[PDB]
Amino acid sequence: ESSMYSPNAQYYGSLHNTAHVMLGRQGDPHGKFNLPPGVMEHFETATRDPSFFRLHKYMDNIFKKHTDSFPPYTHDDLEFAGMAVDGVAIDGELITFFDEFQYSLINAVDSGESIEDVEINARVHRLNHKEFTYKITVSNSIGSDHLATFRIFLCPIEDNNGITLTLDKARWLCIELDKFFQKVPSGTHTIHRSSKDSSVTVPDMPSFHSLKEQADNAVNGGHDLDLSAYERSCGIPDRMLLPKSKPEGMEFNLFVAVTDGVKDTEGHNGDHDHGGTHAQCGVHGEAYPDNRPLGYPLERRIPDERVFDGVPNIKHVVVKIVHHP
Amino acid sequence: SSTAHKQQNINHLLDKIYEDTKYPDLQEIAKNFNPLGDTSMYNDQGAAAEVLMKELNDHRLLEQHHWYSLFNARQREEALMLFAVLNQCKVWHCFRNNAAYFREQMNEGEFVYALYVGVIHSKLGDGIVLPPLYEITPHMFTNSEVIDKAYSAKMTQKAGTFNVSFTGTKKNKEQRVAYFGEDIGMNIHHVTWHMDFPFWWQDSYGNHLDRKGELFFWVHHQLTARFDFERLSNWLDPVDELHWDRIIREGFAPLTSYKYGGEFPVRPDNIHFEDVDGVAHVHDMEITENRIYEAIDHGYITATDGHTIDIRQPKGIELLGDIIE
Ligand SMILES: *[C@@H]1O[C@H](CO)[C@@H](O)[C@H](O)[C@H]1NC(C)=O
Ligand SMILES: [Cu+2]
Ligand SMILES: [Cu+2]
Ligand SMILES: [Mg+2]
Ligand SMILES: [Mg+2]
Ligand SMILES: [Mg+2]
Ligand SMILES: [O]
Ligand SMILES: [O]
Repeated sequence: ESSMYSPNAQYYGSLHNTAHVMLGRQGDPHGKFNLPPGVMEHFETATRDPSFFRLHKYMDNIFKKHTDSFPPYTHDDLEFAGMAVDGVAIDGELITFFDEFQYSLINAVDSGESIEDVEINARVHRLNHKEFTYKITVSNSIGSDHLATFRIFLCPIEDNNGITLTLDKARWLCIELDKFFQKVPSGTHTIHRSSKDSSVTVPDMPSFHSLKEQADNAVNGGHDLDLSAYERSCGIPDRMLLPKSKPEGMEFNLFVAVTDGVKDTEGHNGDHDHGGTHAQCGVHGEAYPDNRPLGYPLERRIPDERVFDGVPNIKHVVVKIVHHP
Repeated sequence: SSTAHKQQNINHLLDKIYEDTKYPDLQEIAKNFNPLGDTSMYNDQGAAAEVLMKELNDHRLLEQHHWYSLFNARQREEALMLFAVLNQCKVWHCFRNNAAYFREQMNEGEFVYALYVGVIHSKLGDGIVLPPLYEITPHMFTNSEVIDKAYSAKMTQKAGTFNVSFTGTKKNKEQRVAYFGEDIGMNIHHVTWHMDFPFWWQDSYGNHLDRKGELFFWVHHQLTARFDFERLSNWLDPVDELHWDRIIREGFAPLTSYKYGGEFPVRPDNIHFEDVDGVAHVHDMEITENRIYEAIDHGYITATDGHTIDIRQPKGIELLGDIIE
């Protein structure tokens, strides 16, 4: 990155952070023009720049050489004994669209001494999607109910040239859609999971105006302020859960891995509240609740798809996403 | 000397063009006919036949079973010597007998070319339909893989029909529009236009080709515009223009072969033009280009003695086609 956890910054330096600055300053690399830092030199702005993603794919491939170095998982590595994913389905169509969102620009303008404010807003078009529900039918043939981790990814089927991807060629392109822990009772049952409850996403933030209104009303009235329903600001926006896709529709693989929750959450309790954004943002003030490597079970090479196809607790199905322009 | 007999004669002459003729009548003619025996059959009283026979007798003609290119100056000159003889024949028996005689003496590529333009540009050819060149010389229209299956079908003496796929791979975005330039009929359109309107035409051959230089502009403008419409249909940008001082971005592997001469050469992506020994320096192309643009921007073409030929007039585009081709 590097962080202050680095055991040896004198030798390994700070590749990623220095690269942000190197790229950010390429419009004035020697300081001759008195230009300020580039958008790459702020986390507020860095993803605006196309080169952000070329830099971060470069970095991602460094990590990938490490994750590719381990032995591929075996059947016995992956099998959650007695747990079968019988079916994966979605209630509701997968549809994306653009809608409108407003925020205030008042803090950006200069206020006169004893002249009144005026409302000044920006209106942006943002991606969004309709709500839907996963229906994951699992058969628990162990003699008792068992905690399970449900891991949900969206994976490409074909590339931009229309070439069908192998699982090994798809896995590093998959995007995480959800991760949750749930007790699976003995027998066959369909687990229902709302898109709105994804542990990858969080809602749009409440406005400054709304926070002022609520705090002022509580302080002025002597009432307690309860903002506990508000989620953290770390997490993919709910509205961006799905890729835009195309008006004509695109097909993707919806990948579901159901893994041993007692093992995955050992030491972190499978009954405890892990918040709304634990997949990538962790749990505020707590250890990370999933002991598995980030990306499990897609983070190792899969040279032989037969291994995954023979694991009953893994299943993928084709879904279609349509963009409504 | 009727259309049925003339068509059959042409059919026979073009049959199995890489081997000595299998028709007893044509073998007899090739053995016994003397192109110089009765000069009263020619409009030039044998002048063209004398030129070709001298070249033949001096062992100066291209051997059979050898590649032929119309752009090769000496090979073109040899083909045109046979064209010149056919073009002088007053009656069909002269045309047929000379064709049969020189079929067995001259390179097959030169012969096919001369016979086609001879039929097209002689009144004796009226009413004849030339077979498609993709069946007379299939190597020039068929990728090497399919020819090999044909060679295999012949080696094994088994009939078959073999599927031709377009060149390249799906990773090659240019393959998206291969159905345009690789269409066998589009190839016949192109060769036939140039057979109808050849750059080597001189009006001493018997007539003038009206507006040829402007039609040269137009037919190629339409090929270019039609190709770009296919690119637009396949989510591709228009073609760039070539420039002598910039790289040719898109390379090409034809995956095709000559019957004699080997595989057609490949061009890698992103190459700069190099001088071609015996043809021209890249710089010569730039100078030639500059001189043409000088005429366009002057509004006149400069004659050999320096006097001006006005092109600010409807025939200017035709004169430009004359000097550009
Ligand atoms: C060739 O194409 C035809 C139809 O286009 C098809 O019936 C046949 O299966 C193809 N042959 C091979 C070997 O793919
Ligand atoms: Cu970064
Ligand atoms: Cu042409
Ligand atoms: Mg959430
Ligand atoms: Mg297996
Ligand atoms: Mg040679
Ligand atoms: O970043
Ligand atoms: O970052």
